[PDB]
Amino acid sequence: HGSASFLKKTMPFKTTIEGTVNGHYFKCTGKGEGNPFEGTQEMKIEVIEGGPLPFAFHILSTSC
Amino acid sequence: FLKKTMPFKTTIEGTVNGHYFKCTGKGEGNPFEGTQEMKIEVIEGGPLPFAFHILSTSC
Amino acid sequence: FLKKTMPFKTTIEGTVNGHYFKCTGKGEGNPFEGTQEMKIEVIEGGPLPFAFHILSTSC
Amino acid sequence: HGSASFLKKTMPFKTTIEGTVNGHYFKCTGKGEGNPFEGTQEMKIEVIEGGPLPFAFHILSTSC
Amino acid sequence: SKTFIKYVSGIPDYFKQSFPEGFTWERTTTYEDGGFLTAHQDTSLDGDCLVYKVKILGNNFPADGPVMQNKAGRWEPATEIVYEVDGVLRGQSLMALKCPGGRHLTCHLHTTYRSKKPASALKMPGFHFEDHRIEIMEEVEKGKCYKQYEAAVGRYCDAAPSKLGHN
Amino acid sequence: SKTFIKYVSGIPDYFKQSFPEGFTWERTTTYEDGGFLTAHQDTSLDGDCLVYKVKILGNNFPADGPVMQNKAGRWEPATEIVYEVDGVLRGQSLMALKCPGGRHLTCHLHTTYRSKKPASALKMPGFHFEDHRIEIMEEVEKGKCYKQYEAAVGRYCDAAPSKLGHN
Amino acid sequence: SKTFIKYVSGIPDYFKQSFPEGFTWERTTTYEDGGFLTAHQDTSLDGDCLVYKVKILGNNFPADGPVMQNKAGRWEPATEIVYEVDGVLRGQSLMALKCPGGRHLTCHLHTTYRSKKPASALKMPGFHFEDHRIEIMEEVEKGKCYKQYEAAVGRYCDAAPSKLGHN
Amino acid sequence: SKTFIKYVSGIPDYFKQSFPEGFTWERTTTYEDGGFLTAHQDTSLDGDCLVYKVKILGNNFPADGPVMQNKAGRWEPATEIVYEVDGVLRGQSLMALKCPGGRHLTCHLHTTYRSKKPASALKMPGFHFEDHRIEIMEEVEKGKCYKQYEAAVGRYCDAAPSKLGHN
Repeated sequence: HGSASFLKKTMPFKTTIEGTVNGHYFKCTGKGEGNPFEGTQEMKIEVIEGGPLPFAFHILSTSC
Repeated sequence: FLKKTMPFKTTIEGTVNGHYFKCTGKGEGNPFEGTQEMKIEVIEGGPLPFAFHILSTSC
Repeated sequence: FLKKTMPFKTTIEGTVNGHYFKCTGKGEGNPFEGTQEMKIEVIEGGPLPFAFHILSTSC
Repeated sequence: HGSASFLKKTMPFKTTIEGTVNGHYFKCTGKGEGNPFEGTQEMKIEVIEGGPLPFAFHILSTSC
Repeated sequence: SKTFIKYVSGIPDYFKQSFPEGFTWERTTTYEDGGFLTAHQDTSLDGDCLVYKVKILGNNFPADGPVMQNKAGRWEPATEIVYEVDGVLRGQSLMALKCPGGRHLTCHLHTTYRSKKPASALKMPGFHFEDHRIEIMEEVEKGKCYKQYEAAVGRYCDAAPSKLGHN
Repeated sequence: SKTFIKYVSGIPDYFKQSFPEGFTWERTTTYEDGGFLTAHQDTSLDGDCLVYKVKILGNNFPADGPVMQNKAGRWEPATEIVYEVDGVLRGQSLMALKCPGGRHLTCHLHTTYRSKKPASALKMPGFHFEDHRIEIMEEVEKGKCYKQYEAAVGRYCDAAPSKLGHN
Repeated sequence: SKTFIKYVSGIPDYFKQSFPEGFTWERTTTYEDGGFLTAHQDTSLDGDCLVYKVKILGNNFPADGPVMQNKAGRWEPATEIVYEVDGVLRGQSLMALKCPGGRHLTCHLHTTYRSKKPASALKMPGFHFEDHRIEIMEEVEKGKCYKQYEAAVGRYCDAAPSKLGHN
Repeated sequence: SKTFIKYVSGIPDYFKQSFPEGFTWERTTTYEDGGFLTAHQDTSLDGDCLVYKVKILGNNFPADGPVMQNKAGRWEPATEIVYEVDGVLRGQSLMALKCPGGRHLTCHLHTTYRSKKPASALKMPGFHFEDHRIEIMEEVEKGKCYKQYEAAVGRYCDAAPSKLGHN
């Protein structure tokens, strides 16, 4: 690719999540952006069904 | 609400090792004798690429 | 070599969570009826700082 | 301690190991030396009963 | 399909007690060769007919294993231990899939059963065993149609009695 | 103490067959709260008396748990699955220690039984169940002297029969 | 969200090599207190935008534990081992939730990553580590809105080098 | 042999702080193919020389697996998470044996480290990583004589830093 000047600096992403935890159904959407080669990213996740979540969001962190 | 012979029906949706599938099923049993039998049909993702046995406890 | 009533004896040496202990035991049972009873004595490291129950399957 | 000049550079060690793996009894002795603050060490382990070992030594590596 | 169990020895029936509301169950099965099979199930009663809705996620099954090779034999009968926790019922069992070469591929089921009735409306069973014998009666069409039978019994350990009055 | 089992239904007795040579067993028990209890045992016959030599390593039991607090109740009966692997016998079971507060502290036993006779001298049992009921009959001296009873039975799943002729 | 990793030391990037077709992943996370969290995910590229479709089944979380009590804290950084098996990549890691007060609740992730390209079109990475730093930067609402950051690096064990030229 | 660790970033050294009294450790390693290896170790200081006393019980290793076939290869470097619980230190790691041909056999280490000093005399380290590079540098004889090197570093996750000042 010659140099970093020819790589995409940032890439956006979108998410849909549907699940059931301990019998509780929920659905989320999310939107974010990251830097593919610097290995950094951030997103916003919104619970659209089943909120407020009756369990710690942390169990979803590696999935979102 | 329970009788000595009772029918049941099932819908199953799953992904196993990346393979999506859907099933329907129909059966009948004797709730008090503890016996039952059902027919399960794979309606999407057939023929299943894995042993049906892993779904036995979920029908 | 097996009789309808048979005695047994045990020696146990162990460490649990850093705690060393030794036991001896003597019992008797009926091998064909599948029943037995024994007395276990802690000879070193007593009184045990943990529930005896974790040793039950090892006597 | 002021400076590294006042730390012990190397420390020796000795080991005795006794065990049973899949019904096989064995006993080992060992001797080594390491550098406590550089975090490096090496040892020689000798099987004195139950040799040659009928299983991979590797299962003993974190114990020796 | 837990409504179909013969309970002996006066053991209360958590599943039959849950009607007309029904119940759910949730389970992860851990296989000894690295596979996992997770399921969530809803059981309802629609007039005269029981209705099951099942969601399944299975993963990490080895490509060379009996499951992904579709070279499994049959399940041995299984014995689940069932007991109250957190005002619902827990179950666990060890199951064994007989496979070619005299192999048994074992797995560990971890289950929670959740009545849709409140716990205060239920007579909860004490610790007990639930035996389940599952048999594939026919593979009607390869990978597409199966017939499966189950017989199940809720019981205490009758074979080896207590000397202290315990179930 | 596997010589003391009542086998029903014609199931061969791996343990009684092993005499006069005897047998060994080895086990790791995994507890659900992080403890492990590993043991190796030798069983021999010295004239008229069975002799057991046991080595135990237990670790990682939580300081606040029923085991290290010595606040355990009693074992429920347990059902082991037992089957041939590698020309010896494997066993696995789930056991449940009843504890204060309506708790069950469960664990998973992983066992290998090794006859001192060669496999070619033995009639190996097919897959079956071994029920064990263990009862502390008395704690004679706190932390120092116990009396323990066990009843055990080797059997098939009699409660739920096969439609295909299987044990 | 495995497209966003900085790979050092020349380690091939399985995820970036998978486009435009994309990849899937699948995971079961086993918590030390009995919870299971299972997921399947599809990753696609829609023009310039990555699209993730996630299915989740979680079960057996204790009512009294940090998860169901919504009293977690924050994840420690995590180090995954990633290596080829069956022509796909496996990963495993130990993660730890630092709960209010300082106690850690640990769990074990078991993952398979599956390119939508055939393995013959891919340069597979050797065994290596993937560090992941996850920070839940704001809980905007409830219960209901969260902002999460991650930094990830694929690397070898540079802190404790080989004396023999191994990675 | 935990006395030989290079701690960076100001992380307290639980092992060196424990002398002259010493420390013990205890571990069960669970292999993915069913093996268990359990150990207890005592570490003392005799004048200028460290003295280790180790007890081992291993079981359930499959007859056909890399361990009983003595067809391992070499360990990958390993990263342990180390953190305080119950006023002692816990550790866990995932290790991987790279077997001839390139397949990895994995295992999970569960450790407790116990100073012979009371926790009140010790500065406890926070959650951190301990990398261990183990190289079996020569198999001198059989079966019978081995030379093993290790390099170890205690560190934080520096490759993927926090945006908030966390270690």
